[PDB]
Amino acid sequence: DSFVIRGDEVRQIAPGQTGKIADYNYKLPDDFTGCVIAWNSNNLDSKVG
Amino acid sequence: SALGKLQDVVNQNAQALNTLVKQLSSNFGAISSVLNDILARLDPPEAEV
Repeated sequence: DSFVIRGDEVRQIAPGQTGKIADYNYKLPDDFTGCVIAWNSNNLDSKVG
Repeated sequence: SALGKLQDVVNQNAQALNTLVKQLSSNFGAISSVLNDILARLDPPEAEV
């Protein structure tokens, strides 16, 4: 599952988290198995304007 | 005290039932002993615990 989020929202891509994108964008189950991968993409996914 | 043996059996059974009912009032280290209070106060990830 690939998406782009904020820097502070990377804690919410986890089982059992309370948050905004956890509730209305992407929800993980309590018994979720797997790995969450996050890396900074300021050089590619950002523009000066 | 002529009929103590039967009264003893009745008292023991009633006391065991009273203890079993009374044990529901104990929280056993949880925040509350009432299931409805936990389900209405906490989210399912910590309410599960």
